[PDB]
Amino acid sequence: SNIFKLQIDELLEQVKLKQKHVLKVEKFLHKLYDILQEIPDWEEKSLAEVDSFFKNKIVSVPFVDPKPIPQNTNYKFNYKKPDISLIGSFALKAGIYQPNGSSIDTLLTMPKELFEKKDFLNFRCLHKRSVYLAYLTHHLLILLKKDKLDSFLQLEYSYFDNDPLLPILRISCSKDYNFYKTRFSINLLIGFPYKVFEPKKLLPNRNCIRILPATPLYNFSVLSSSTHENYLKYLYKTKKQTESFVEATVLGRLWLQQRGFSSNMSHSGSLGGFGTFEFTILMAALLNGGGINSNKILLHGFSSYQLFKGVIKYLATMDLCHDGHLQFHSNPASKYIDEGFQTPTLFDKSTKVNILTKMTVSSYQILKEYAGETLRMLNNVVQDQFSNIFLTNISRFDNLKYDLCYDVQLPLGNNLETSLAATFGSMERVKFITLENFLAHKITNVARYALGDRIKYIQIEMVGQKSDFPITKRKVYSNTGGNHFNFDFVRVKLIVNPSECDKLVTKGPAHSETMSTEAAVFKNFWGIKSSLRRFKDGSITHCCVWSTSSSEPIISSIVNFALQKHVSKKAQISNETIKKFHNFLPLPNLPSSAKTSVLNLSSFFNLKKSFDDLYKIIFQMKLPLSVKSILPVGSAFRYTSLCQPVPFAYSDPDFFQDVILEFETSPKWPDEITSLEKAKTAFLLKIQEELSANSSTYRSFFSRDESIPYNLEIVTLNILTPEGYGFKFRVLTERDEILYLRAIANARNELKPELEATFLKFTAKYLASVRHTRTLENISHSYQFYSPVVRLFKRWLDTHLLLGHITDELAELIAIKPFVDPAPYFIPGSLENGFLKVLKFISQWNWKDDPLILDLVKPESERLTLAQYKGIQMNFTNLRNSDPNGTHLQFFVASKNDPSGILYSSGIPLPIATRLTALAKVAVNLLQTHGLNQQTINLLFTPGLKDYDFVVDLRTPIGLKSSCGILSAPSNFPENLNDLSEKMDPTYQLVKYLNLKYKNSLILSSRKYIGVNGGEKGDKNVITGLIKPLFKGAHKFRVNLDCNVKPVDDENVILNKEAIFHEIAAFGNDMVINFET
Amino acid sequence: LSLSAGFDWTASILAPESVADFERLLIGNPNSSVVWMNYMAFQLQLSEIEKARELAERALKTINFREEAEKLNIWIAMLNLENTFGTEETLEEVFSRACQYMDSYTIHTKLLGIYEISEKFDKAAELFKATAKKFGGEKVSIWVSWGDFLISHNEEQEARTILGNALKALPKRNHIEVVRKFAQLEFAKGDPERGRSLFEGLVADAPKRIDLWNVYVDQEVKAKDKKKVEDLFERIITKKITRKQAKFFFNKWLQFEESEGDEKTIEYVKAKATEYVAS
Amino acid sequence: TSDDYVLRIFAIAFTRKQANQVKRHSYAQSSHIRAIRKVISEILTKEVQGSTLAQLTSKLIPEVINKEIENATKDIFPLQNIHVRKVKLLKQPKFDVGALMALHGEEKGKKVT
Amino acid sequence: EDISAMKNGFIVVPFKLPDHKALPASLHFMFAKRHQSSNSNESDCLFLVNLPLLSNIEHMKKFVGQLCGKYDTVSHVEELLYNDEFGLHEVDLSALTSDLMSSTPRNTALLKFVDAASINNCWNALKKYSNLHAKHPNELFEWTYTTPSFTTFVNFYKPLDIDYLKEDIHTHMAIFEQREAQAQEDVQSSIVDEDGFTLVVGKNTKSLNSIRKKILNKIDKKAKKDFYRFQVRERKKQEI
Ligand SMILES: Nc1ncnc2c1ncn2[C@@H]1O[C@H](COP(=O)(O)OP(=O)(O)OP(=O)(O)O)[C@@H](O)[C@H]1O
Ligand SMILES: [Mg+2]
Repeated sequence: SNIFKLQIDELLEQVKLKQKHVLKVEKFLHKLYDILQEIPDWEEKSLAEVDSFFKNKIVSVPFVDPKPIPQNTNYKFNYKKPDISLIGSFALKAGIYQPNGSSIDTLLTMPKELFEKKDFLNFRCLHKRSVYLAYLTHHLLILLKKDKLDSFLQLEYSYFDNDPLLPILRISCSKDYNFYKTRFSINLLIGFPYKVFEPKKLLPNRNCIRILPATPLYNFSVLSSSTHENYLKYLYKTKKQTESFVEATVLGRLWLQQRGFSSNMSHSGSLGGFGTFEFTILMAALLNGGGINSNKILLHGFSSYQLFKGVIKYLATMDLCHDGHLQFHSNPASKYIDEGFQTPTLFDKSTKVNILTKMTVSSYQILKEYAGETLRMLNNVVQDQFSNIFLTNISRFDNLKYDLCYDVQLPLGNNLETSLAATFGSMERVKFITLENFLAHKITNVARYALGDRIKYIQIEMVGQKSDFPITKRKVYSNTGGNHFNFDFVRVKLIVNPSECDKLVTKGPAHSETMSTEAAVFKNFWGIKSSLRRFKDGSITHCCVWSTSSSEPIISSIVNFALQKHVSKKAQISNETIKKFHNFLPLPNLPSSAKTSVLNLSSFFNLKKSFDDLYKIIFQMKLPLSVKSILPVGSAFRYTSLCQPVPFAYSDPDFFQDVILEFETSPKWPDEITSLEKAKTAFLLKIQEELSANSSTYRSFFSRDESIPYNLEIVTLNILTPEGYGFKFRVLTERDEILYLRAIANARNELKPELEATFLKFTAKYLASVRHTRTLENISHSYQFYSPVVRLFKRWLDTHLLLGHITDELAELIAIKPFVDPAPYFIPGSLENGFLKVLKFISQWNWKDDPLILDLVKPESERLTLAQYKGIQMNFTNLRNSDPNGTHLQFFVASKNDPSGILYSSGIPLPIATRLTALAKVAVNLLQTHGLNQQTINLLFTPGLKDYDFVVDLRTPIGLKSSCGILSAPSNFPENLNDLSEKMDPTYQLVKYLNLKYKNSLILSSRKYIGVNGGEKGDKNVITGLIKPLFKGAHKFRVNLDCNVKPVDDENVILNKEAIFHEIAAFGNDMVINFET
Repeated sequence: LSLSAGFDWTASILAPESVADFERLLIGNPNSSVVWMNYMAFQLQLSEIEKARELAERALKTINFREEAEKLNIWIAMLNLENTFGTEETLEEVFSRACQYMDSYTIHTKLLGIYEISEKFDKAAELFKATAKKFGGEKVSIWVSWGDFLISHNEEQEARTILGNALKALPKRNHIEVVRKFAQLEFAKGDPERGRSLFEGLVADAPKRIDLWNVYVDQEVKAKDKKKVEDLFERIITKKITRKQAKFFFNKWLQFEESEGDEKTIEYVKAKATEYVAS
Repeated sequence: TSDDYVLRIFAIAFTRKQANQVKRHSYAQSSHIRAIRKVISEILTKEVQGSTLAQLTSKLIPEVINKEIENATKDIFPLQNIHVRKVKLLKQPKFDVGALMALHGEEKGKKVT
Repeated sequence: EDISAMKNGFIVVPFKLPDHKALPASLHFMFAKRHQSSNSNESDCLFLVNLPLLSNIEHMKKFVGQLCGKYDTVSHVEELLYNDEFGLHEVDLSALTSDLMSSTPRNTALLKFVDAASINNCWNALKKYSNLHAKHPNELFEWTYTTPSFTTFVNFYKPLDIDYLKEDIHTHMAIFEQREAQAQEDVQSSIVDEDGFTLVVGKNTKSLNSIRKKILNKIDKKAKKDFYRFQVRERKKQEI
């Protein structure tokens, strides 16, 4: 906890506003107040007279829709000197430095004589306020010219917190009084006196627009405008009692901003309605109670951290919207009431103002989710989470913040079509003041009802909405809107539920003799798509049935049908980014493949079934030693194979799945390493012999293994199942491990590091591989999208020629990080969302100074403890002491299975490690500069190939795409198993042996999966090379150059590139076609 | 267009005068002890003796295990570092550790030079004794070098004792070589008369070893005692010598005399050779 | 287990007499019994921890655990009738439908008219 | 092209590269020097640096045969030692783990000849051959790159012959068992030194080499603080 407190103080001072600028602005608006009193008074006017007064002036009155017509505007208009005062964060001295800039809220209370008791009705107070503002802007403007301030002041109208009913005047300074360097803007809020209108008439249930429906949004604007200084005194009072108020405020402000929360209206569509003001009022209210027993939740002695944690815990746990609400008195213990008003409510009995009216239900749920996720981070003890809670901005990309985003182009966009506009009407104009508020609620309700349990949270954004307009205009002008609708288009952003997003059937109400109300709404909503169906259990229910596709999710269809039916038949809904990511996953050549969802693992289960059949056969065999266990370890057994298993598709590099065969303990094993392996092979020979006899439908053959260095006697048994799958069997013996340790001990002290590398590759394959597949298979069921993303990430690594050096396990462990450590984001719920979160992590990973250590567990045991965590931290620091620059080891990936951290990330050349980091950084920048769209995604998956020194083109004799099991094909294995080679791609083996030979001078890379990345026929591959910087120049001749060189002088030699090309060319024989250097 | 990024060999995406300069050099040239030693020398010049030690440890691991010559440079560098800036115990540890990794005999040789250059004769004398006990029975260089050390310090009687110890420990086949080189040491650095006595006994035991006569006269010619050279030459030609070897000494005798420059002596040896030519 | 299933294993074993034994009984000293018990507990803990519940079940069926116990206790004292007597499931993780579906290896209705 | 020999003594031995349709008079340059060593197996050898790819003995037999015909010389190459192109055989993993069955630079090898008459004869053909590049580059020899050994290496995905594999396992296990049996008799056969010292060998021990390794691998608690009169006096001293 002590570490946290020092971290806060570093953050507080870093964002602290420089005191010089506070004086610089305070020198200005102290002079600005003088100008306001210079403004003369005015006489009563009718709308005809004020219209004439402003007819020729550049200023125009910002009348709020509906603008007053001559018939209904019978009341008169007047101006009088206000009561200038300062409110907001600046009054409370709780602001911070913001590079984008801050605002100083200056309040001008209209004198009470200007208002009648019944002016809270029919926009009467609003239209008087507007002419008051316009008249002030007129005389204020000329006085600026008189004082020669107009040179560097820019004046514009704006809506206070995006509230269409409350236009204001903003004074901004362009490049002595010039406060441009302060990065401030002064807001001129025209408020009403306190308690002018009876607050009981302004309650949310009451009405104030005559057409009867309630008008909560209208009531809030008028009532809250009369309550500004009142809440300044309330916060000013609490600021004294508790000494950590301001520190707790900025922590809340910094919390909110990174989440993209504002104090603006959410009803127009934006995410907001809860800002620093609302957070401060909630904190202050809890300091005077807050429990169901009205007991205090916060104490005036709490520190900055404890005040912040108390408010967050309140938001996370106590429900303020559906079942429960909190009431307090600003002028009386605050009490939590169980009855809820189905909308966020923080009621104020003293002022009758609901502080959370600007807060929608949809964004309140996201806030309750964000608060609950940091409370978990805030209760965390093993890891430090200060950066995630405060120093990480998650609102930069919506795609990283939301699983699926749909753009809805509404028709006829210089006004919306008649049918769409007609739906607005007068009844809703009373409830939803503006058309955008009405569609934001309409899009939300139809999209929420249609999707239902398929999503968790929904946001509707009005893209391209403006809130500031010139002083010469009355309302905001949008290019597409033309003063009719202030937006370009709608974006529907969703947080999906992976467990049940891709259901084939949308269940509805159960059948009954008399159609219930629920069943009536279900059928009216869905129309022809609805149906009555019966299921195996015998229930009868109303439901509608959709069709899965491999290219898009079900939710894309549901939203499109529901929006066109209920919003407008001419609407265009399109999400093409998700469709590309789906098409980048290879499409298997299985029955009904194109109709299969990307969350379907049936192909993986079918292979597991054929293994179980082979599993039974081996156990019933009679051998000299009983079979202890048969453990499958291949990629397909953890659902990570890039290409889904297909029967008889033996061109796939992942066709033969590795299986560890283990016998009972014996003391008769040979005590030499080579004899032990030949003892193992004798067991495989008997298995093949008896399997060939009893089970003739199975075919088998023997292959050599050279993965483990210097152990040249390993032989594996390859079994070809009649179902059409391949399995590779290797024997594991208890004597294996201790003979390798014996070799290390007996080695010369110079050779010991070389032998330890052999032991490392032995344990990565035989010992750790079993633990890895076990854990990764189990958790993947809890992370439904982990398998499609890790496959697509491996597809991405292969396009850029990085899989040849990155082991598959390292790719899987990097790809799981967004799932097991999702903070500050949510767990990925889309193939697009998950993939880009992986690229974002690699982009920002400083692997030289930070380790990656994973808690491979299902979501809230095998959690890492503080003792184990520090132990792994110590392993990183010790490793970096000897290798500070990261030349030997770049990626430190550790977990319970691998506490050492070097098991899967050893042996990667540095240029490949930085190439992975370089490409991820370039990919993220490309997304920032150009949004995610059709063109950028193609760039993500097309390789450079110009950065390498030379590139070699290869073509296989036959296209391997069909035999690899990819749908743009064999149906049995060859009669001669030597014929299997004729349909393989050897270029991966060529690069491997070349890298061993030219390790000192060259780095060669290629594509492992030729059928996926080899074009239409899957026959084109490329070998890209890299000359190390040393041998690129000339060197003096010496015996230990260990490079293929040509003479230039008697004691000078240079790399013989042409000779190398002939050697690379003569490997592939016919395969090599072309060279580019 | 494509997703392209320039290849980085220094992790920059993430003469030498500074730590960064040396580390940057070591990125591409990890197997160069010269870069490593210079970096260690830089830290020592900065008085960071503790920082220099860790850098030596990193060099021992970073440098490829097959680069035995470069590894030797670091071990020698550590020995010099501990000797100059360390204590007795730490120098013993590195010296003990170095023998484990490299050829123990070679490390013994280098520290002896390190003591000699540092003018620590007392510790050198102790180390000649210890290395001779372990390696004296197989290595003749120790006895020659240890005899060189004693002769250089005007210790003749001890040097005679060490040669006796050398003969006792060394195999019989190396008895001629050790005595011959010690005699050469006496001519160059010690008492030439002692060197003559050693050769005289050597040729007495092995008269047929004509190469030894060639070495002995070479020392006499180098000493420029012409009378002893002339007397020796007449002795050699009265031995079991082949015709081919006879011309070699008669030529060398003539070549030596023309170096002296007395034409009559060249005339005499020509007559001396001429009568032997008749025989 | 690795799946967070807390379970209790019970193992039972009996001493046996050798082929040429002439004593009527085959009693073991309490030191042997403690030694055998320590070996059995070490094996039972190892097998369960490094395995899932489904994998542990696959070990119970072929009685491979018992053969492992027999080999480990061979040098201490000859034994017979080595069995994993009982398995209790004390605690369970949160139920996961996805894991259950995979362990067993969705269906649209049919229109009612 | 005028360079015929490097001053350190390595003779340049150019070779003409083959024609490949992907590569439309490029040369490969091999450096050679006499190898001297008292060791018998390394005697009569020629040190070679920068060998072409996958250069087996059959490759050198072709090259030397061409030199023999061109210069009318008799030279026979016995074997090519220490040819480790990919570094697979850098360490003998069998020798580190046991002494039974195994009593035991890069881009270089040793070419051994049948006799000194052959190796010296070859050097002169090489010395003449090196001069050709400066004068007549056209008549430089061409290295084939294709041999039966090369073809087998290229065919990576070839199943092993079970019949050959069975014999390989059978013979190796047979030899190994004889060596274990002989080793076990040696340890447990009443080893007595010349001085009548009998070695202690435990039961189940299988090799003397394993006894030696176990050797290489491998009063205060009984003392009383208060038993002697001087100890209590010392305790008396510190008490005050
Ligand atoms: N939800 C709300 N309910 C009632 N009044 C509000 C609400 N939000 C803002 N106000 C009024 O608006 C005034 C200024 O609002 P604003 O959000 O700009 O203040 P702030 O939180 O101090 O500023 P900032 O976020 O720029 O630091 C507040 O003093 C209060 O009078
Ligand atoms: Mg403000």
